[PDB]
Amino acid sequence: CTVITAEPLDKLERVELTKKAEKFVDAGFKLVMQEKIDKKLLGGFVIEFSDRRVDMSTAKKVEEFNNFVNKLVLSI
Amino acid sequence: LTTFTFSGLQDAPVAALSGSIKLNVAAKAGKAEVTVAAGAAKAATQVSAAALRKLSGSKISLAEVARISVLHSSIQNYLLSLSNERYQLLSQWPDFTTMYGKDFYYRAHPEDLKKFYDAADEYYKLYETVTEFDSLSALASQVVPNYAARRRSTVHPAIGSTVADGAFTNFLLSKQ
Amino acid sequence: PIERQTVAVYAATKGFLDKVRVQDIVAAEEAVISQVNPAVFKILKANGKITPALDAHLKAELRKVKLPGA
Amino acid sequence: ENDVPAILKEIDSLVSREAVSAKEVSDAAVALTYLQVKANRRLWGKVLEKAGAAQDYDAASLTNLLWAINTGGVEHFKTVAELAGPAVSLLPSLSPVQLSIVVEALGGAGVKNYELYNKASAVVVSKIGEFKPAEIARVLYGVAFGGVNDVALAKAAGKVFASTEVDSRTAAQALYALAKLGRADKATVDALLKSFKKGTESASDAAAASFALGSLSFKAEKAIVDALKASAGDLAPAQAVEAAYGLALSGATDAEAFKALFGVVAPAIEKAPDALEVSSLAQLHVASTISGAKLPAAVGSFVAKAFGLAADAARLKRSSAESALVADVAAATAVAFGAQYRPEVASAVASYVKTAPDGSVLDIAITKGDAKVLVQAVPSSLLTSTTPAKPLGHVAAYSKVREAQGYAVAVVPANEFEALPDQKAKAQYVLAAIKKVAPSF
Amino acid sequence: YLAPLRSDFTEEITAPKVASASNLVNEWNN
Amino acid sequence: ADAKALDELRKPKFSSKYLIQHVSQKLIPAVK
Amino acid sequence: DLVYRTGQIVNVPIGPGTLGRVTDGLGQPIDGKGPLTNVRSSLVEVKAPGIIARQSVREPLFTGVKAVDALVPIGRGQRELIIGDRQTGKTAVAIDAIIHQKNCNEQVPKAQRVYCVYVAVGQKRSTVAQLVKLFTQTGA
Amino acid sequence: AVSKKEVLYFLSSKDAESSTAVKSYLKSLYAGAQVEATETDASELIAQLEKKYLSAQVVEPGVHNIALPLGESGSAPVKRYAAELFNLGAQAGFECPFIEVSKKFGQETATSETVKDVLNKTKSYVSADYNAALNEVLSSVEAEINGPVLFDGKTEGFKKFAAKAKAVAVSRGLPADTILAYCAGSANEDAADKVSKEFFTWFESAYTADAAAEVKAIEAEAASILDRHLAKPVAQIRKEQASAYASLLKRAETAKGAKWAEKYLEDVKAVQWFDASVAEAPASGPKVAA
Ligand SMILES: Nc1ncnc2c1ncn2[C@@H]1O[C@H](COP(=O)(O)OP(=O)(O)OP(=O)(O)O)[C@@H](O)[C@H]1O
Ligand SMILES: [Mg+2]
Repeated sequence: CTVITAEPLDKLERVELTKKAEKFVDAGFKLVMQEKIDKKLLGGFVIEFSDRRVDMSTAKKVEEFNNFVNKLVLSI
Repeated sequence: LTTFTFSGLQDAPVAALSGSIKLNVAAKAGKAEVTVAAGAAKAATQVSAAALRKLSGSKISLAEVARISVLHSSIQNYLLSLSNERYQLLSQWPDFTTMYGKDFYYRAHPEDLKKFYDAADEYYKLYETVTEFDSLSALASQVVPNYAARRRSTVHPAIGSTVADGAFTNFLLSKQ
Repeated sequence: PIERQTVAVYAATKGFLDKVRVQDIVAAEEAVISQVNPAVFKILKANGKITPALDAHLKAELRKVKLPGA
Repeated sequence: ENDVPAILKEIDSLVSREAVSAKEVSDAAVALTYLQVKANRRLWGKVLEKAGAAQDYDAASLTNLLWAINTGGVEHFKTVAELAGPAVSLLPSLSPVQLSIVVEALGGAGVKNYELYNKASAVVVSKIGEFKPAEIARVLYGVAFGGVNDVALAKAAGKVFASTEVDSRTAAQALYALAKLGRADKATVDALLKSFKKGTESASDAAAASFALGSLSFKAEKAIVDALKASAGDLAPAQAVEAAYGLALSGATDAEAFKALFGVVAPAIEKAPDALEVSSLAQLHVASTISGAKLPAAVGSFVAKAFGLAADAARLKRSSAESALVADVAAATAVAFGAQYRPEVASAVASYVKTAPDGSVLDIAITKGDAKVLVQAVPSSLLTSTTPAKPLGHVAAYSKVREAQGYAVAVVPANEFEALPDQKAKAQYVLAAIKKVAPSF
Repeated sequence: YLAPLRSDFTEEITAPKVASASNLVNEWNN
Repeated sequence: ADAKALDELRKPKFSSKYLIQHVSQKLIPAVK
Repeated sequence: DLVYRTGQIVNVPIGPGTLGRVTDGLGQPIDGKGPLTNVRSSLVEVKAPGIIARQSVREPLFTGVKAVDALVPIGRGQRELIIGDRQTGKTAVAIDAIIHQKNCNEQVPKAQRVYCVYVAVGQKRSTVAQLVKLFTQTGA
Repeated sequence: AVSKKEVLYFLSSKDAESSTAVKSYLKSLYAGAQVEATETDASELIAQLEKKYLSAQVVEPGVHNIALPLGESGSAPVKRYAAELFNLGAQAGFECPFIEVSKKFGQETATSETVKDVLNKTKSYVSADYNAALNEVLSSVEAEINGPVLFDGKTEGFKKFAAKAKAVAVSRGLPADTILAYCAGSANEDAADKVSKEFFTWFESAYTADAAAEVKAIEAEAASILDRHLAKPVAQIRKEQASAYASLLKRAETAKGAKWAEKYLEDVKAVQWFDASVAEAPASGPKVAA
């Protein structure tokens, strides 16, 4: 695995996003999370499985928020 | 205005400045003897020093009563004051109906006479269209939406390039 | 449109454009559309068909046209 | 021989003609002021139209017009704010008293003209002994209410107010101006409170000193309080509510003063419940809560609703560095009650935002059973502008109204909070401020 | 006299694009 | 009909204010 | 390089907001008039309507070309091949069928109006700029 | 009806239709009605979207209520116009323009490592005549260092840029040092007051110049529209304006059930009332029940 977040993790965030990330392995697989730092993310995490990527970051949440808002106000 | 005003009967006007309305007051120790007249009328009332302090208790709070908007009436007023500057140079047009007689018809070249009659027709077109003043109120509605969308800004209604530039120096030349 | 097309092929197949020279049949048929009455095009647009009360009126109107060459 | 609507129609026809100069406008406005014409607004509107239209201006016509605009209580921001052209073009040509009336009128309306207040402050500090102290209070009122935080004019005024004996109305104006600036310099305020020894001739001025000493949170002076209880028919309801508010904030408990003040403002609300601003109804709830004087049945619940309305509206229009400060102080309450991780402090500050009883929203509301400790952040907008930098009177106002609903408000100001090193110091500071008001937590 | 209603926001902070002075005074003088 | 008000006549007329309100009324329950 | 799958089969914006506009091979407008307002995405590879989804071609499609409208007439729902050699009048037959629908749309009721789509594949970009100029100054 | 986020933004509003809705809500509250709860919900993106679409409903009747100072003499009507826009922004929930656009800069550049992405991501809020002049100076110091100029402040690879960017800022026409000294502050109030009184002269120069540029562009647009309009004959003018008015009426009459459509046709009827009321007494104006 590769979990790359904004700031370095403390103990409860690790146990939380490990429980969040084990809902993405398609068995009883034993995730071997790697930790990296990227402050271009503003919180959240992005998981790099080298086969798939689930981007739970808040920078992408802001980007999809703004894309949905600019999508919806032009239909109204 | 504020809720508390501190003006009245202390360094007030003791005389009027025009010729059209006559004011004289006798500021005594407590009160004032105000007696005013404007042409055909007389008015002599009594105010105290605490009678003008009660005057600013409820505010008048004037407001424009506009046909469409105060903004739209300002744009229409500018269009009217521009139509005035075009109409002033249609007021300086030389009188061509002094040359409508048959003395000037038959001395003149036929093409120059047809040009002179076209010039008179053109002045009538320009003068019929500069005095269509019912069209200015719909001309002002084409300046209104683009201006109102420029004021409907995500930053501030009153933002411009110079304030944003000064804030960019303050944001940039301070640390990070 | 469709009605000025079918009046022109009418005037070409009902013999009205015989003895007109071949060089200005392309030039005669503007007269066959302009000089023929503009309200006979409305009936053939509204009916969609040459009625018996219209061929006898249209071929009366294809005779009051001034064709070139002739 | 004495027909005042006849002279009203003749000055209506004076300002309805097409080439009226500024002097006829000035004299018509002055005649409308001296005649107390508040029922007819259209005539005042004609005078203001011709005041904005007129172009030539000398000193005396401009100052008579501006004096009439103040004293009549008429407001039209476009006309008054466009009179800053004749003001700033004639500023050396104005007399000391004329400059005082000009800057007082252009400040009291709210004209944002920094050239005018800078070129007026330079005149007041250039010729300071040349000015009567009432003119000093007038320019202080103008530069304070014009949005200029002028320290130089305030100190040069305070030296004069220490040097010269001033009038009661002059003192009330300087108190109102210093409270709008938010100064609370004691060496000026106690020098200005020796001028309320004659009695106050206008209860507008005693009400304004009441409000200024309440917002600066100084004292209940008893030469102002009995003057307010003796002349509480002199005041409009919006003036009397600021009187009662500034009496409650400054530590007065005179129940008959608040009774005579609420006798002004209650039949206005039964006369029209929309007649006052929601700011003034919140100030009425503050004054009815701190001094504890009673309101009628339909009025007390009404101002109880409107206090929550005004405080919640000030929460929605938060200064966005007060939002950052409330976020930092709420994280300090999270670390203070024990949370060493980021999801812990996140779910704590998501939990401290319980609602108020009146419909409002409290940002940091901590509940342990029945005892409730609220934390209140005070950024800089509610801080005093001076070096001691204590919170203003509205801080203790909101604290005392929240304390009458079951809270123990722990005021955490930002002049001390953002001086602190890091989150451990901030957490123990907030816990100290919580234990100082209720050690149960 | 009336205008179409618009609901959009100006995201930029730009120069207000001063338009070109038309030739009508010089053309009418001609 | 005649002599409406002052507070009814102070309204600017063809401002948006309700197309903005229509967008914010159709938008916020859709984006929550 | 990294390739991400979008999850979606190839689709284009359809609707009445495409009327008037010049798009590229997938939807995106190339005329410089901003985004396509009032439009909706749908797949480009749709199964054609089967037997029960049709009816017989009976309404006429007028091209305005009398060599076509007399001798080889065209109904609505009919596909007609314009085949020819290099510079014959192939586009000119098809441009005349589009311009003629503008002349008929002003005269028919709103239900029987024909909305035209010209797909320009492999042409010059200035060849299709000459057609947008022709469809503008005719009004088609 | 208002939704209580509607009415908290309209308490400090002073336009007409906001104030009558506030007064009707308070007269509902006085007659035995409770306030509803305030939503302590709608996390930060929805809260920002709501305050964005609620500031516009305070700004939009306020922009239409501000008379433009078109064709005026002196800078005092321009200062009236700019102070009215300032007051409208303060009533709608904005801060000072300086604070607000600085907040926009700091919001758009929380991810910024280099000065290149600073000068490329705040391009929509800085003028092109200043962004290009800072881009060429960033390139001039980048040619010196041959390493990317980073957004650090303490790194003097940034400071070699910033000492020339201050020269660009003073060559634009704006005093950068009094701005930096204002937003840096001081300890003693007497020495920070003398630099706040210089910052406010710059600030008044800047917002008066921005309002004056907007007013001159509106004057140029009005004069261009008029000179294009005075070239037509009158029947063309009448049929163009009547056709546009008829289309804009039918676009609001095909809207049935929308609130803006009923408000549109009610304002059309109020304009027709204004015309009838000045036709009844043209020397007195419209009839105002005072
Ligand atoms: N009906 C017509 N009458 C006169 N000239 C025509 C007619 N149709 C086409 N032309 C001329 O023939 C030339 C070729 O027409 P067109 O562009 O349709 O060719 P094409 O068959 O589309 O070939 P290509 O696709 O290679 O351009 C055009 O320049 C046009 O001027
Ligand atoms: Mg071709």
